[PDB]
Amino acid sequence: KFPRVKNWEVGSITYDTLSAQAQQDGPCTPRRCLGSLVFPEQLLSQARDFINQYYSSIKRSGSQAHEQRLQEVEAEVAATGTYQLRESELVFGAKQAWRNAPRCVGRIQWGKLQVFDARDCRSAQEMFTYICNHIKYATNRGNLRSAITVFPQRCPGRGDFRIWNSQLVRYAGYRQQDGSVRGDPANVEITELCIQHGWTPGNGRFDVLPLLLQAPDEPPELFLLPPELVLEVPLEHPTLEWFAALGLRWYALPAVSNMLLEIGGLEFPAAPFSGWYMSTEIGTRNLCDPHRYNILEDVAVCMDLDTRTTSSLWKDKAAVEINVAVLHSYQLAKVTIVDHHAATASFMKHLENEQKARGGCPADWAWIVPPISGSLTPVFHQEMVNYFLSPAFRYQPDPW
Amino acid sequence: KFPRVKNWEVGSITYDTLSAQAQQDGPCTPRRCLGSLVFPEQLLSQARDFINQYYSSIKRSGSQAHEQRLQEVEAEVAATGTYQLRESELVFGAKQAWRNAPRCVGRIQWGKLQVFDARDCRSAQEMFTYICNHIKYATNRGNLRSAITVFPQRCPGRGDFRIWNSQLVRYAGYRQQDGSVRGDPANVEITELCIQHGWTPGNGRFDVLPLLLQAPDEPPELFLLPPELVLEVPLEHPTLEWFAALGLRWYALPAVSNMLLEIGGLEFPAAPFSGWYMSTEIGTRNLCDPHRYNILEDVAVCMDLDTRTTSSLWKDKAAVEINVAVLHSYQLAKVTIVDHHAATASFMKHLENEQKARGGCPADWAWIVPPISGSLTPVFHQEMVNYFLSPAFRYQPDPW
Ligand code: HEM
Ligand code: HEM
Ligand SMILES: O=[N+]([O-])c1ccc2[nH]ncc2c1
Ligand SMILES: O=[N+]([O-])c1ccc2[nH]ncc2c1
Ligand SMILES: [Zn+2]
Repeated sequence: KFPRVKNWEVGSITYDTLSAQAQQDGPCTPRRCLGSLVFPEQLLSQARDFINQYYSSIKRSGSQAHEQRLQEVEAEVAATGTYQLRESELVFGAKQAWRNAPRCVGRIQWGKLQVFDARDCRSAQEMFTYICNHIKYATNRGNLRSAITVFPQRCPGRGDFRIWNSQLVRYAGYRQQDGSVRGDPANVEITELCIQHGWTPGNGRFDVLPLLLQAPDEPPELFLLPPELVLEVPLEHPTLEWFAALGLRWYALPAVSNMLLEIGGLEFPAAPFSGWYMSTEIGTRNLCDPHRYNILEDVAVCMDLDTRTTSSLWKDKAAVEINVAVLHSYQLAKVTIVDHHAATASFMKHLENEQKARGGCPADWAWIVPPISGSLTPVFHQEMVNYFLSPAFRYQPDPW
Repeated sequence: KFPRVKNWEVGSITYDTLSAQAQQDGPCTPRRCLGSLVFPEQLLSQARDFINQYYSSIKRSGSQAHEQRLQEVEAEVAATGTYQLRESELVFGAKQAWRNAPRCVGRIQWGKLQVFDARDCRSAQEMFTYICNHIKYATNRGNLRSAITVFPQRCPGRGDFRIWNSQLVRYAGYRQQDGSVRGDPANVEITELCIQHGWTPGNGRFDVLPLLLQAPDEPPELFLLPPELVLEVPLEHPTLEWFAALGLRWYALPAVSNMLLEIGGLEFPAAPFSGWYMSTEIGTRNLCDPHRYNILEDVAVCMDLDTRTTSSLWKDKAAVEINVAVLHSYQLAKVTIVDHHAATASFMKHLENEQKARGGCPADWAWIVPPISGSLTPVFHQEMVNYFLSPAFRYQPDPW
């Protein structure tokens, strides 16, 4: 009854006993697999399970304190339809959410997460202050530290706190008259929203977007991150001298801000989190995706490669050097970064740790395997089981 | 409801309506996805469906001929417990089996498959002759032609025709006394079986294995493939002059021979098929997999790369040149080969053709996306739906 999981490189076998405890249902059915696709009593049920997880984590399950807590949660929901998490439970829940994220390859670090409690936040201005403090702590002058800031939970009588931006730091995307885009094409919508809301735009390829912050039942407010808080890295190549002349750069801090944090049935629509970059996301996805900066052809031409035929593998060669540049540049500027080989190796260790700890680990193979050199990394040869566990980070509709 | 399928590079959307016709069930459930895992009345229902597919294909569904055929099959099953396919149906069925294979990126050529009827095969010796003929026809001195040879179907009260080898052409794998393996580690088991049956083993890294052919209720017979029949390609690099000295080589013809062909409830345990190679399978998987030839480090050392740290991307760089070597060598030897960029590009066209033809296309994302430079290809950005349609090629247990 338990899924057999095999590693085809070494031949080792394991059984996922944790999958049987999946709290929610995925998109797949026996008739067809949809794994490649990107996207009252129910509250109490999830609440009780979470409390059980918490007390089990501190080795006090079945204790008087455990039973008391279960009764309090039940009492609060009966009277208000919701409940208040204790500080220690929020911290525990935030870590479990990261731990449970199937698409995250950096989970070996799940236990080291700084949790900022912003549940007392009352306005967009205070939300901005909290965000700036998160960025400063997380950036730590280049020695990045994982962190999450949790804003007030969704509740019955009012709207939600929301960060409109997809990440705390993103580059603007300006649609040009000729039909092209200057900057990040992925950010055209949010850029136009900022402009619509009062922001006079810049005209560069790497303009840091302002934050569009939303307090309950109020229109979003624009806030500009002090440049001194946004650490960036100029891109250069160790041997290709002309690379530095391209004027490319990227930001140090990858901070997702559009996901919803779910803990024991409670929902936190605004809870930005951050870690550090795995080089392929910048070097391969952000810079080489055809619908992103799309610099592959230009770099190849500068490398004097034959772009006439696909068989010369000019695309592969250019992509590799761009990734080399990203890694070399971050190391030079002393900003935390991890290559795909080192990251996937650490994930294999994580799988081992979790097998012993909980008898399995929800993992999304398509997202775990890096965008380049897939089969050269250990995770490629590792079968995985994908399932939804709670606490969890979930996608949610854009506020507009 | 029909699954909504999106391409994230372009933004186009389609609905897979074909998946509702999935005759068999997969390993996934709403509880968990297992997409990354490698592995009388019922006969009539499958037979009728297939016959219906056949008459629909020639635009004569509902005809007297269609009805007479359905009745003919029913009568044959009532009298013998099984039935026989007409030659035209066999051809159609084999082509559909390829068309329906979710893990095959080369399906745009499905309609051009050349099907050879070997159902009159009486012995292992006749089987060998059929196999040699297939090899000569398919290899065609380098100008490869897709083809399949179908041997007698499985029937009650009689053993099965089986080809013990996984492919018609495989390199021996010799386990050395010191624990290492000389040759292809993937072929250790079959090599030892060939030795046990009377084969005099060689001692090279690229020794073409003999065929272990099984006739109904007979022990497997050993057969040596005439060397002039096995076209091979010596590997060299266009700029790295020392690459040729490594003495690497690979065969021209990729001919899978251990899969079972299922058509309308009938099973053909022996039905070897072949096409032509996509470069990454040789350059990345066969030569660079840790559990295969594992030549990555040796090549990186010869390239004078810093193998001390992972961040220099020495593995990625070596892997790219190995793939360049494969492509260059096959093109030089004038043997059909397709790079991963051209292959994935053609698959996107195949998906387009299929959407219009059948309203969908069963595809396994994890297998369609190449082992290197995934995101650099269009298929990476394409959501897919995986399901089992029949006719089909299925895995089957080893005869031993
Ligand atoms: C510490 C370093 C970390 C590394 C190297 C890492 C790396 C990654 C990578 C490679 C992905 C896929 C990114 C993409 O394709 O967009 C990812 C996804 C994800 N990560 Fe991690 N991560 C780290 C920290 C964190 C932290 C601190 C959290 C949460 C507290 C987290 C939560 C997630 C989630 C929820 C996803 C899925 C995002 C989605 O579905 O779009 N990660 N991470
Ligand atoms: C014409 C050129 C062809 C190309 C470039 C091609 C390419 C591929 C590739 C890259 C794979 C997956 C990787 C692997 O082999 O392990 C594959 C799998 C497969 N191909 Fe194709 N193929 C071709 C022709 C054919 C033909 C003629 C048939 C059958 C009539 C076929 C049947 C299959 C099947 C059933 C699989 C799944 C194999 C498995 O599960 O291990 N292919 N092919
Ligand atoms: O999702 N994330 O927060 C996240 C964290 C770290 C990362 N490195 N590279 C991509 C990436 C994404
Ligand atoms: O399935 N096949 O016969 C087949 C055909 C062509 C191929 N290229 N690379 C792998 C591969 C497999
Ligand atoms: Zn699935």
